Amino acid sequence: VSKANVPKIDVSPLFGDDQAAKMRVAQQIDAASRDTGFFYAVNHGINVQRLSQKTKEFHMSITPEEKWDLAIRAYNKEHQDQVRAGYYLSIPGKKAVESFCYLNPNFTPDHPRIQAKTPTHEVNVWPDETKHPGFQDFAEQYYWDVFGLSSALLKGYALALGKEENFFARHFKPDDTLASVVLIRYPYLDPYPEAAIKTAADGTKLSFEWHEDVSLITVLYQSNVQNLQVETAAGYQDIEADDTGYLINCGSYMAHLTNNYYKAPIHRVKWVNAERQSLPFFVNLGYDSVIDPFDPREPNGKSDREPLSYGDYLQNGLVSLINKNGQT
Ligand SMILES: CC1(C)S[C@@H]2[C@H](NC(=O)CCC[C@H](N)C(=O)O)C(=O)N2[C@H]1C(=O)O
Ligand SMILES: [Fe+3]
Repeated sequence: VSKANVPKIDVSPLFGDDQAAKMRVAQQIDAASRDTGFFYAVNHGINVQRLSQKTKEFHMSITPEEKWDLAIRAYNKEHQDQVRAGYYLSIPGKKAVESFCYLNPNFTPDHPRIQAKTPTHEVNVWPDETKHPGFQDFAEQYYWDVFGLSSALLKGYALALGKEENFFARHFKPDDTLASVVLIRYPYLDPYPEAAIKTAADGTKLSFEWHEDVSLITVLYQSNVQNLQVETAAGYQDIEADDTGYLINCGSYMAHLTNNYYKAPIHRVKWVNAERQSLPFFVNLGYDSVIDPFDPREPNGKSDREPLSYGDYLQNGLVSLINKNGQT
């Protein structure tokens, strides 16, 4: 098993006004997106140590009672409005992973998409403030911190594709973004149940089988335990861990709109018996967002691919990933 080339890219110019320096970042994004599909964003300005510490405190103090109270409908039939946001329970002896997903904090009963009951929009559910002091405040602020990083990364991606820097980011707005944060706990277990370990075709023991991300891009923090692998023509390659940076990759919406020029890399999760964290931010656009596809390989840039509304893409995509990879 070889090692994936995952370059560290200083993205700090994307927050500034030095346009040539932005173009040099964009070139690095282009190169990584055309190679393995992954890079590490460094000098991102987010306190990822606090993120890991607050997430750990939550994961390790939430009780079985609180997990039922917050559970998505896959685990609690009383919560039919919770398809996305809420707690995803572990099943001791069967399913090791557990997680907590939340959406746009601006999705409230006042929001017209909530009033209209549009699919993929939900009001976040939260534990008791007194039992989890500061957790909701931290989690909402983290959403906006990583939103700000993601907006800048989208400027880099736009420039990399020869577009104006707001080509993607203009569709990424606090008032309607369908972006999500997921706080995933992968536990240490002794004994680790074999029922929670899948075996790949090539013999590798996995926690999560191959998939493409349902996103425009994915902005991922992981603790310092190597686990991820990216598929290449020569087979799967290990992505080295870095708990100070963000692992960035394109999702299938980006592959669609670039005519596969920037592929959505196929990746999977090796089984590792180690307590660790996987904290993705899925950069999703608004429900009605449509980006006209193009092909940077053709002089005219023309693509035959149909424009796709993001909301319908996201609804279809999240159902599909459950069916193939299983309920997480
Ligand atoms: C490889 C990943 C980072 S991505 C992969 C997998 N992804 C998902 O389940 C999509 C979650 C979507 C979310 N509930 C929403 O409504 O927006 C997961 O979890 N996996 C992570 C993992 O196992 O670390
Ligand atoms: Fe993924």
